[PDB]
Amino acid sequence: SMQEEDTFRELRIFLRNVTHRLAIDKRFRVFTKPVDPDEVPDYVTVIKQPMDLSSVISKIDLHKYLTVKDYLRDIDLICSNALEYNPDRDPGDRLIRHRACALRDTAYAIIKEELDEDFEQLCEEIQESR
Ligand SMILES: COC(=O)c1cc(N)cc(-c2c(C)noc2C)c1
Ligand SMILES: [Cl-]
Repeated sequence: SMQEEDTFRELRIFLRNVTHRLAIDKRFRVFTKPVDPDEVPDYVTVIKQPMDLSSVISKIDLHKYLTVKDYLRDIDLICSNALEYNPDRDPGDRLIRHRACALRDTAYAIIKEELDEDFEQLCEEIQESR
């Protein structure tokens, strides 16, 4: 219905705002664009599903997220990819892992504070009905 399309449009608006707030945070700069193959050529061979915040914005706009849970799966993938690819003890790896965990935790905390659980539930029920 038009009511349902309005619900998904509101979801997109909400997700874009959250993603923008993550993307402008200087700690998360490394997650704002895909990893550069020129710089890291083995990335695309090791990490099977690359994800970054620009790709997340693209996916919102393509209506790929019908629930906050679908969205958080991609935030989680940004984080898990960084933990997997940078697992070492050295400071460079430890810094990126800390930032990756912060990205994930920040996204979850924004959603916890600002998403009404009944709004998420409605999205889930519309999605499940399709
Ligand atoms: C576009 O992404 C970057 O600018 C960038 C920069 C650094 N220093 C590391 C990484 C990176 C990520 C994210 N995951 O593994 C590496 C290496 C990406
Ligand atoms: Cl830095």
